[PDB]
Amino acid sequence: ENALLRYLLDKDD
Amino acid sequence: PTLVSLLEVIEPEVLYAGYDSSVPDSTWRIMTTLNMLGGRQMIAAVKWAKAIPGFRNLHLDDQMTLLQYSWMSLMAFALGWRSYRQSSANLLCFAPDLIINEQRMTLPDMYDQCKHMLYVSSELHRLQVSYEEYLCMKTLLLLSSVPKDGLKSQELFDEIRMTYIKELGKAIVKREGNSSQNWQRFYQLTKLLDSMHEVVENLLNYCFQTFLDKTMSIEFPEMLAEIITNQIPKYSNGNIKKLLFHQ
Ligand SMILES: COc1ccc([C@@H](Oc2ccc3c(cnn3-c3ccc(F)cc3)c2)[C@H](C)NC(=O)C2CC2)cn1
Repeated sequence: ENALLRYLLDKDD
Repeated sequence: PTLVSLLEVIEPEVLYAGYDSSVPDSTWRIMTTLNMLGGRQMIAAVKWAKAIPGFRNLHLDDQMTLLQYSWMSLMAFALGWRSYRQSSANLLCFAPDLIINEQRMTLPDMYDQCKHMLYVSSELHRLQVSYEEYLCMKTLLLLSSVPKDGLKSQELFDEIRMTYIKELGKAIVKREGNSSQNWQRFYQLTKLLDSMHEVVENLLNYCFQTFLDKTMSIEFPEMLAEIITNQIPKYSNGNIKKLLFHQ
């Protein structure tokens, strides 16, 4: 649903 | 290392708007540029939130939920601070290459939205808010709303929120005032935190309208488009529990 936000939270910075 | 210094070190970098000053001004141009910049501010807000001690311990769903509710509270407050540090103003320092001045405020429909942002910088100025107090307050704004049924990690959230409420208290004691004024300042600062809910509600009225009315040709980036798409139904179904310090 909220693809971009989930990606940004799940990925390593 | 103190909890406040950990919030200080993760302060996001100043982003530029990419606004070509040689071409004349217009409301549509400025509003479009600010939406595009807003998406980049929000992408940096995810990176910011993830580095806040305790935030990454909440359920992934709660992390998404908190950023989705607070997005406008975080951006209005951070802008208010940035504009207050470049005061006496009367100006909104969105980016170093795009400052909304008195002449830019005269542009059609510009003031109506800018005035809610100007209220924030005017309040931080009136109350002479410090850097430490500001940092504590901005983190508390990320934790200012929850869903109607609550969060998956509600107990842990309430524990994290209480921790940052106490952090704000430490920044108030540092101003070297007697306990009567220490109670007064906390009452004053948490009243500004409570009043952010209204600032956001006022800003979101025009923001939701520009997003939904496709005939206005006002573009939003994927990041902002995604937040608005998620938030509109939640405000419609009353799925929001706004936390208040004063009743
Ligand atoms: C004309 O007045 C406005 C007011 C708000 C907005 C957008 O919201 C922001 C808020 C803050 C923003 C940005 C970009 N940058 N900063 C920022 C800058 C510095 C800082 F420290 C923090 C944030 C975007 C909003 C999504 N769109 C609307 O409301 C549209 C209907 C107009 C655009 N124009």
